[PDB]
Amino acid sequence: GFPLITITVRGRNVHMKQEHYMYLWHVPLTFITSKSDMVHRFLLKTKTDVLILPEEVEWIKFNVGMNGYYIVHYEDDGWDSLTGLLKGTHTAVSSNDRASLINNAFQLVSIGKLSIEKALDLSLYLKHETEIMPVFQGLNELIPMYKLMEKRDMNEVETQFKAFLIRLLRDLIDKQTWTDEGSVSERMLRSQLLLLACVHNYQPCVQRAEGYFRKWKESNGNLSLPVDVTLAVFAVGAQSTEGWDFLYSKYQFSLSSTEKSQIEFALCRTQNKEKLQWLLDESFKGDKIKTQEFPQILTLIGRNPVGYPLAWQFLRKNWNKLVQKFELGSSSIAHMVMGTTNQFSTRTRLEEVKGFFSSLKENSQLRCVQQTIETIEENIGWMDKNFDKIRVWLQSEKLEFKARKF
Amino acid sequence: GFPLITITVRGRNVHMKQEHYMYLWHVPLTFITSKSDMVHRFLLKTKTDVLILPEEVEWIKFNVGMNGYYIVHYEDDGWDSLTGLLKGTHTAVSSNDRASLINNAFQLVSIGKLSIEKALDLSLYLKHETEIMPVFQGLNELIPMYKLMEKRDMNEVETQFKAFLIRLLRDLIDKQTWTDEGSVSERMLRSQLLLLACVHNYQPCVQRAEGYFRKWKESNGNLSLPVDVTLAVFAVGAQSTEGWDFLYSKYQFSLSSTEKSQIEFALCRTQNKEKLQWLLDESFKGDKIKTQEFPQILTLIGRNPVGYPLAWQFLRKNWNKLVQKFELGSSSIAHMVMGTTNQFSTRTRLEEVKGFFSSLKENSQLRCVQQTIETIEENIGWMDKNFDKIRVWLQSEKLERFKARKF
Repeated sequence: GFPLITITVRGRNVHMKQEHYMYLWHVPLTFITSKSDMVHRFLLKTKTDVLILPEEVEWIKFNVGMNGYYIVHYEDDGWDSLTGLLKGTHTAVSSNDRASLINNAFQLVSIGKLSIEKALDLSLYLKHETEIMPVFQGLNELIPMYKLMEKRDMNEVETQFKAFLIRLLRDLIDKQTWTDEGSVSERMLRSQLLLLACVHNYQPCVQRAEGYFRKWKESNGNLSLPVDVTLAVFAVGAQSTEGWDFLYSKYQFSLSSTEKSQIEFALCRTQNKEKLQWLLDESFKGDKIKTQEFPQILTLIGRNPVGYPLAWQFLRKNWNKLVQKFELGSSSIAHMVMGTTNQFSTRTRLEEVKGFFSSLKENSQLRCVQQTIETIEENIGWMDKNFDKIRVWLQSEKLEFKARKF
Repeated sequence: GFPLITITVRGRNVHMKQEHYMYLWHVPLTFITSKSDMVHRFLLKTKTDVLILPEEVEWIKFNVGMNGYYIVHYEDDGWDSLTGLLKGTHTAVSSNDRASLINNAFQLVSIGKLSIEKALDLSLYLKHETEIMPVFQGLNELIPMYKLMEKRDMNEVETQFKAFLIRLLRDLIDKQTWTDEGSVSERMLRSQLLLLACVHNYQPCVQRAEGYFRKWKESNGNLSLPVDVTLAVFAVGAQSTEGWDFLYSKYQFSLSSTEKSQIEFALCRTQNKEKLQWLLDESFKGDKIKTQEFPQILTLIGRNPVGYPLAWQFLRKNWNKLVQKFELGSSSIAHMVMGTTNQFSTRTRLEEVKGFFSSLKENSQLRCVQQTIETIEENIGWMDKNFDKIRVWLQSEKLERFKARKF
């Protein structure tokens, strides 16, 4: 697997520990302190060892020093100290290292060495975060949580979770201009942030998008929408039947793959079950929309809150004809078999998914079929243990309790 | 010169046009489509002409019916269609056609009918590519890009470019066994892929190579390292001073030119400046190292990311003695005059090279000096146009690794 490092600070007595998770090597650990201006280095050669600082330290940040993925676990008392850093003056640690703390924190919740209550509490720091790197990495760990809830009988916890996610980014969403100015980095943030607010019924985005869509639609698609915003404008348009049929009527007349790809995303986010079924039938048949573009559709329908059973329902009835157009071993088959399944988190989808692929005889032993049964089993345990926690965490968070006064 | 053909498909209205770039003939264009089960053979006899297809088509692949080099330009809207082919089910078009699409795409970037942003996006399909010919032809167009960056003050984009280059082939790198099994095709892919991965600090190649080198080093060169692997093992070994001095000490005790040639590459990629300078002095004088091997050394020494100024500075100071040992007109001098220069891409290296050869009077008028001044002038324009673009392309690709995209 990958190397995992535990850190346990006790005053000025910095204990260390290495464990190559998922066994021993000479792990070069670096750290930075509230006191330190420079990077301190330590070559950890044993399972456990100890390092000592001159004075006690307000916060200790360990990153290893290799390439690729590694998780630095700071234990309970150390995570709390790091949280206070990112809440008061997060500019101390670097932009990319802030993302690293989030990746470590939330993936430790899955491993089991950290309760979700502490990771969710760390996420609350985003409210002041500006740089693109933590925002996406924060959005990187949070979206798969409610994506699993969509596939379950969970609407109140889902709607309260989705409002919470918008609550952190609300300050940043309202500052994003609806243009294509600034550097390439933030423009990626803009495009993806406007898409986020508008998808989650954030009124200042939707109403703003509908107005832009009207001016573009009523002009028969002749007004130059800025590129970054276009994703959100098209997404809200395809919700109505009138906007959807028109949105496709311009998909044909397009010779711009970027414009073509954004519409395709839009045409799949509709909660209409009749319109999506047609996208599957027509992209599969390969006349009005290319069969090449079918994976980029079966996937995004399988991620629709309402269209996820149709993608699963389409794959089972249309397995044999699909392998001739794509071939088992190809990446398209693999990408397709995962997108319709790897977000299920029930004790019944396990037999449904395992049962279907076992019956396929020699057509049952793909690396993508094994890789998805694992991620489903991971999701079952993750949800069965951490669901009730997110329910009560989101409760006790609305409370600002009206104290800090008395 | 070579013939270039542009194609513009609009529904079933496939427009084509011939232009012998760098003028008119009966160009036999053949093509295959998503619908087509049969090779179509349209004989293009005029500058521009049009043919009509029965049903609409998802993608059209054009080849010309001559041999040698030709570039098929598929226009902007048409290249996008072919990229989607090689990403979803690249097995549709042939192995050699996949290499052909890559060679044309990147060489169209130099001609100017294709932006670098789109060609680099086509390269992203390599991650699923297995066959050697596209892998090499992809490696053939990408490597000269950073070898121009090595000779310039470009380090963050260079390391970020090289990681991307390994990122594409990484999946294929991990499947290559460290043996001499499979066919010569698989062996050729193995040898150069391990050689490539190990060069770019790809740790899974380093750890396996360093361990192999020590066991070969500690056994005083008595255990038979697999031949394909040997290139990478020697390359990483010669980086340390301790590994270099020994690696040269076994160069002598060899009566095997294949083993002899592998060491030659290894001893030159070391970032040590003193050790390289000595290789130049001794190969030239001809006692420790043959004078025959000086060209095959001065060139690749000039190809070192850090040793390139020594080769160029050595060639200038040692011109006169070089003409007597090799003679102007011979191909060896030509190979030497190009290898130390043809990757410079500055407005000052151009005048530096032009200035040196002009001063030689009657000794200054070769085909290799003109052919290298041309490739230098080509490099200046290519970088001046496409450098800043690749900088932000590597930016906006790391962000294509966000995992939101589902919302």
